[PDB]
Amino acid sequence: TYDDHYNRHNYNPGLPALRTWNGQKLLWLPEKSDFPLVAPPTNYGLLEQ
Amino acid sequence: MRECISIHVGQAGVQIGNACWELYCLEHGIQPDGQMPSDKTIGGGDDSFNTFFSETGAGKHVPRAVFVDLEPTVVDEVRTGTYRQLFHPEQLITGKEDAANNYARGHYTIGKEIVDLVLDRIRKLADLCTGLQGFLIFHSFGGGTGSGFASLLMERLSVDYGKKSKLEFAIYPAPQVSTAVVEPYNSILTTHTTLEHSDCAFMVDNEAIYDICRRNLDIERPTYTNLNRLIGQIVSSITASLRFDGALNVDLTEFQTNLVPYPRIHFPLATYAPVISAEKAYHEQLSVAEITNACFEPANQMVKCDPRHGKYMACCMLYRGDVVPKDVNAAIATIKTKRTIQFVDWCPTGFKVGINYQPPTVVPGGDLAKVQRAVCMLSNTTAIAEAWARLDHKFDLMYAKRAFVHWYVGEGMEEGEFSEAREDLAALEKDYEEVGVD
Amino acid sequence: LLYNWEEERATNQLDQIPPLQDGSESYFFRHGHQGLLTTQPQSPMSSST
Amino acid sequence: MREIVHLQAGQCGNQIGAKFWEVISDEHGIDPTGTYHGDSDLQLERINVYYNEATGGKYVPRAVLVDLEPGTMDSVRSGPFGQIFRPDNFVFGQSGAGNNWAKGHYTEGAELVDSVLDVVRKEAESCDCLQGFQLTHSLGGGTGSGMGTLLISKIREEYPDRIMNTFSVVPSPKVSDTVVEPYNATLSVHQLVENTDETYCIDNEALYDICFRTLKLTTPTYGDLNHLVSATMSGVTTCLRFPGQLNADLRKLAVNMVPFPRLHFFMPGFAPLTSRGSQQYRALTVPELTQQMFDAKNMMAACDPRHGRYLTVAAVFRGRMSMKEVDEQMLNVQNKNSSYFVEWIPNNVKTAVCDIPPRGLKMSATFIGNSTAIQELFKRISEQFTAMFRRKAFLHWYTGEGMDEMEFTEAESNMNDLVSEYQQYQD
Ligand SMILES: Nc1nc2c(ncn2[C@@H]2O[C@H](COP(=O)(O)OP(=O)(O)OP(=O)(O)O)[C@@H](O)[C@H]2O)c(=O)[nH]1
Ligand SMILES: Nc1nc2c(ncn2[C@@H]2O[C@H](COP(=O)(O)OP(=O)(O)OP(=O)(O)O)[C@@H](O)[C@H]2O)c(=O)[nH]1
Repeated sequence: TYDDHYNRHNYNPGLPALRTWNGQKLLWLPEKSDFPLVAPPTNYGLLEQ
Repeated sequence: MRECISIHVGQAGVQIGNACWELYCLEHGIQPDGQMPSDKTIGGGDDSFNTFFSETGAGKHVPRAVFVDLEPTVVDEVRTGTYRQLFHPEQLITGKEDAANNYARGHYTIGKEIVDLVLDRIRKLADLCTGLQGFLIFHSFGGGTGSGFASLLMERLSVDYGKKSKLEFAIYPAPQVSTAVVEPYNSILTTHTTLEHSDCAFMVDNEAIYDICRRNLDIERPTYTNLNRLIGQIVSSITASLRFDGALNVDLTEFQTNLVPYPRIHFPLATYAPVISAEKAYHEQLSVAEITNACFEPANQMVKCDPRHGKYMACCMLYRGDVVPKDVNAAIATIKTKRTIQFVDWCPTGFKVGINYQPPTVVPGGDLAKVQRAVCMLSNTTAIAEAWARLDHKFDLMYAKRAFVHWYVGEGMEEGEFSEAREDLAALEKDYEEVGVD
Repeated sequence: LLYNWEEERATNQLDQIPPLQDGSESYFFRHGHQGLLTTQPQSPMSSST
Repeated sequence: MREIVHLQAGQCGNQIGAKFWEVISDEHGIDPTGTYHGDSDLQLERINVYYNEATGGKYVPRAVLVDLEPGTMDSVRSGPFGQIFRPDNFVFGQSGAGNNWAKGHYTEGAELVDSVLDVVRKEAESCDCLQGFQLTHSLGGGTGSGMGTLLISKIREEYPDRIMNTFSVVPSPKVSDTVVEPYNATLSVHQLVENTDETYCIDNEALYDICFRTLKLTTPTYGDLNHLVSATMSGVTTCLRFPGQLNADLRKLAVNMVPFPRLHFFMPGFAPLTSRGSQQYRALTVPELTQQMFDAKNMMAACDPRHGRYLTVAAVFRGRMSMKEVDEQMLNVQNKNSSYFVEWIPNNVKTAVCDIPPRGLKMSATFIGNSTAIQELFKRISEQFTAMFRRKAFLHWYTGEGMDEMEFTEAESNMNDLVSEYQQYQD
């Protein structure tokens, strides 16, 4: 989680204004319940050395 | 000059300090490497960072904070983070053993052999410092390692240094939410130890912070990053006077003298007015009037205190951004004319105003608004005693059945100190209505 | 025309130093403006005693 | 020749003196770099009243800036005229005030009074012969009240034969911002009445009402307020620097203004205040100046003397006027409201006419007043002092500093004696 929010600067392929009047809750919603999962998670330099 | 030292005790108290420095590095444009672009700001260490960072001839901004923790998990994790090159390694004070949520264990078992080490850090930070108005302690009442270890060190820094201020910031225990039933044990233990030494204790509660998110920010599923952003914004707002100037410049010493009315009770309440979503900022307008209504609106307080159940003593409003005295002095005058806000008759005036020209800025990847005018509301009211009133009837039962005492008496402690806090507490409520009674 | 119309429209032409960045009028006019004098720049040289 | 040295005290006076001195530079026509653009002989002649000479035609201001907080001093130095102020004239300290009256009166001043006295006496030896001194500060200001009271006391025994002019701004009566402000004011005013001989009382709220009235510009800057007070203080000083058959000495003014020694507090009054279209809609004529000069709305100082009566009135006119119009105008107002003066003194007007118009307008004037309008002021602070002294709020600090309710008893007792005094002479 720290890597995502702080280091990875969160999810790139996401659309920025993915939050607006929705369906059931006819308001700003479809922003984030999915959360990033992609990209090398465990690839700092100390492992290879 | 005008500098201070920030303290971060407890592994829950370090990510909040992490975010603040992350927030702090933005407004000064600090690159994660530790150096500016080719623009000339490096030297002997004298610019807007000199109050926050230590960018010496070496060229690397050194934050004037020390992160202390008892468990190496998170601290090593952030030691592998993004700005770890900025962070001085051994002021990220790591630990090899935990206090097991025990105040005394962190206060007695392990705090002794570690305080001397951090004592070397503070003095070697003291020698390089010049004016060092005071301290910035980040901690928690229900601290597994925040409670006990901070208590010893604040005793030690109080006795050796009693000529400077100490600013306290801890998450207040959730009145109805408890992740630990030992939290009432250490929390009142911390309070009774700190009442005669702490200068300015500032608290906050996460539930209403959570309640804010889906009220006006309309976030039903925020995260700590948002939570840490809000509190980091709060400390950023109060520290802008050190960073920049304004129509008038205020300081913690003015805050201390004017906020705390009488000894013991030094527990005011903060608030941030333009807590609003980005979209709401777009198609609306912000001005001093409505935010002054919002700042004094009871549901905007992060502490579950109802002002009409108490009475007001002090109100410190720190206007950061583009404001004029005209509407500000008129708006507060209207507030003085309002009937519902029941200030005590003791204080005709209870308003400490601070004006700062610098507009509050947004953070990349953030969730706040594009604030032109902001204000921080440091206020103290008598509606807070119910919180301690809540704690004691929680505490009086459990102590009467003396649960978990075998853990504390097992590690060498006893009940006499536990007895002290209850009449120490009972002293706190009894004074509260005494000052509450006109 | 809103409240306080006439002068606000008229002052911008006499006040020929408008800032370009948004909201910087207070930053620009932090020192102040020219209110306590005539629009003309110079009335010295009057050897009138 | 007879000169004046200025003292820039308190953090408000830091803005005041900054605005006060730049107007004078603009009035006399010196560039910000300091090379005087020789334009008027009379100001060329009479700049030595306030400015000394450095090499290169640079009029050095004979003013002293004092503070504790570097940042404010850096700002004014980075101002348009910081270069004309001397680094020598920048004396300060390494500590924070806490907006504390006692710390600046016993703790921090102790190691700074030595330095400031040396600087001023060095400046005193630099100049030849002084009328006296004037001070820009505030009575409700934390450090300003602490410093000046110490300084005015020390300079009293230093030179008890000069003019101890005091220019202090009264904080807002409705809200004082600082809660301990009444303590600071009551402490300060106790020493003030003992040490001072003249006092200007200035209130921010009235200036806000003034902006609502004639400025009509909604949002001003506090420096623009500093512009207003500087213009008034410029006018009262135009008498000394400019020729014309008017007697300018403050002693000449003070004896005509002070019937009894304990009368130190005085209220200002200024001349044409003009709105957006009325510049070209104004026939600037002595009747309408006199009418606007004696307007309760035109007043700016404390609160309406309508509540009381008028002891001494003194107005200075700056422009191309004649003795006859000022004479009849006083006769006009004398007939307009005769009973509103006190029977104790008739014909209590003191007129001086400066023949040199200001740079920007011709017909102008300044008024200094001593009327029964101050009773409400210290009566107001009386209830505040008693209410907070009723249960000793915010008191552990000063006892921690080493002060006691000892000092507060006679401080208000001295203040109370003033209440009956202003009552007794009039009522
Ligand atoms: N200050 C702070 N508190 C948090 C955070 N997240 C959760 N909390 C709450 O704060 C409490 C932290 O107290 P402790 O668990 O005693 O922290 P500690 O003393 O450093 O020692 P540990 O028990 O190892 O965490 C938790 O019980 C949470 O309820 C956070 O990010 N910062
Ligand atoms: N410089 C300045 N002062 C102001 C302004 N508005 C109000 N003031 C008041 O003017 C007072 C006088 O300043 P000082 O005498 O220098 O005060 P101090 O001793 O430095 O301590 P403080 O009163 O806390 O500032 C202050 O107390 C302010 O409350 C303003 O816009 N600029």
